[PDB]
Amino acid sequence: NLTAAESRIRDVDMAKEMSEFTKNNILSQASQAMLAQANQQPQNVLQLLR
Amino acid sequence: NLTAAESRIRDVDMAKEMSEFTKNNILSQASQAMLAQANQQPQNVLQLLR
Amino acid sequence: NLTAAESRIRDVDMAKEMSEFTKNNILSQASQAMLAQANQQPQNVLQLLR
Amino acid sequence: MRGQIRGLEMASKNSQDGISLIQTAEGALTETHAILQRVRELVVQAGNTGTQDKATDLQSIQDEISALTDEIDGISNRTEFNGKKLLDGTYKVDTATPANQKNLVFQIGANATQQISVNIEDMGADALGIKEADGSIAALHSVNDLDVTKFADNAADCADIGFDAQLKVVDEAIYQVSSQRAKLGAVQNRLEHTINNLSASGE
Amino acid sequence: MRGQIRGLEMASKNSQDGISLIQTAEGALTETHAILQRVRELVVQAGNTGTQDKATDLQSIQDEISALTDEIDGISNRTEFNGKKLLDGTYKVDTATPANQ
Amino acid sequence: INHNIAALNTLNRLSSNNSASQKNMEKLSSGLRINRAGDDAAGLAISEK
Amino acid sequence: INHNIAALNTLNRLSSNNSASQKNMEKLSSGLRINRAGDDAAGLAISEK
Amino acid sequence: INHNIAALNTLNRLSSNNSASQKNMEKLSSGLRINRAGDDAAGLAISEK
Repeated sequence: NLTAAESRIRDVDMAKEMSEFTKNNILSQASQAMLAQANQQPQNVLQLLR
Repeated sequence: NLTAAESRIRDVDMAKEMSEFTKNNILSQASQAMLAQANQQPQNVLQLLR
Repeated sequence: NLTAAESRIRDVDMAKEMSEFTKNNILSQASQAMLAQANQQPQNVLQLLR
Repeated sequence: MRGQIRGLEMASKNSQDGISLIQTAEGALTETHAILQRVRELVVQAGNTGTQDKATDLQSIQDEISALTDEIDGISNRTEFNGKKLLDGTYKVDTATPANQKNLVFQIGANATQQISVNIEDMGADALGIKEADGSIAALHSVNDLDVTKFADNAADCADIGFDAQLKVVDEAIYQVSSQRAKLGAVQNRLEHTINNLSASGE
Repeated sequence: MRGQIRGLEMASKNSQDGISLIQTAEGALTETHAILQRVRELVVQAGNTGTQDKATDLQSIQDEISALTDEIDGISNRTEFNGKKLLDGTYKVDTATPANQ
Repeated sequence: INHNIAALNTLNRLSSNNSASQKNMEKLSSGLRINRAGDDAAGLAISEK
Repeated sequence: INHNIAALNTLNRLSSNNSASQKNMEKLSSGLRINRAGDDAAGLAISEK
Repeated sequence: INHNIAALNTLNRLSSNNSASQKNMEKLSSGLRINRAGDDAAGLAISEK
């Protein structure tokens, strides 16, 4: 029972962690994506410039 | 952890650098552009000349 | 034990090597990429030229 | 404004290197824990007198434990981040002379007094303590670790050779290396929340 | 008219810097929240007596919480927009002396 | 507006979500939530004992 | 960030868990916990006698 | 006014912004901010050790 509670503290429910990992990785790829949109804003500033 | 801090010093966050690169490149093309406007000022000086 | 230390010397931890390979390959593709940006600098020099 | 922006990014990097250093120190404290667990186990069985005797078959255990305490001395000495020893008494919390604390002032902000003070100590003598460890007890319960012959003498009622006191002081050592290691995790939380402040305010 | 035009643009920029300052303050309050959540959690389990005892295994939790409160003091002190402390009692709502708001 | 793009927040959400996928990397690849002491000091202080 | 990936921890958890499956390989394939003296010196010192 | 056009500044902003895109070229194509020692000597002096 000590091992049980000790595991409830430290040892992870790796399913939940994996869902958290896939989730956060999507947030990451979404963010890099929004750089791929964000940097594209001043080139249109160059477009009215020319 | 040494590798980590060492990377925080030298190794670049290439996203930020890329945004910096696109940015500065636009400043460059804007500047060449403003040559394309700037040199066009004395030809109108030739226009009142003729 | 001799085989063990001998392997620690010569034989590679292929996981670390693979991460090194993917890494360096990205540095390569990034560099070819920055040729695809770098050579594009004087054509704008031709643009203010015309 | 530029001054505070750039200095605020660099303040972030400062905090981040601080995280790194702390992670190193704490790792040394991890292996410290594992060793002290081994020690505690060796003490429990070595306190299993009646069967664990010959007394030199405690000498052997003693030798092992003494090697482990030598390893605690090792870790406390050789732990270095960029060459800088941490765990040793350089960074005591508070002596009777507070003019010799020598805190771990980290720079955390782009302005004055936006800093964090951190302290750390442990070595072979990291057992129980009041201002110093103690004499016959409370450090050599992490340096000498009795059971050389010195349990077959008496069992529980001597306060310097009894199992209850000895093991209790091992539990103190675990408790306060655990405490020191528990401060610095919270320090890492401080620095993460900080860096979030630094990225926001920076932006 | 020019006076009000230019001063009205500059009034816009004034409001915009005001937005920025507020965003900084509020971010400090974000990390304040996260910390207070941690605190609340530590209190719930620390209120799980019967199993969370030894009482020094609450001392440890106490130490952690005290570190977090020190961080609230930190954030309240070090939060600065262009060097100006905000969260601290400089900007109290209304004292018994409204001459010191 | 050009010399400082306003998607600097994007760098912070990238450097936080990227910073969090990796906390899940260390946390998963050992099975332990208290792999690193900077997740919960209380659980360490108890679990050690 | 690119020239040094932060999943170096992953190499250490691989080189520890991999290093531990094999301690179970030697320890199982002989039946002995003190197959190698570097598991518990005390149990050796007693068990020899 | 004709024999010296006043957009010589334009040549300097071109020869600085052009000069900076290329600092990002060297700095990106190796991943290193201290690719060239003339970015921060301190980070070199520390990072070497």
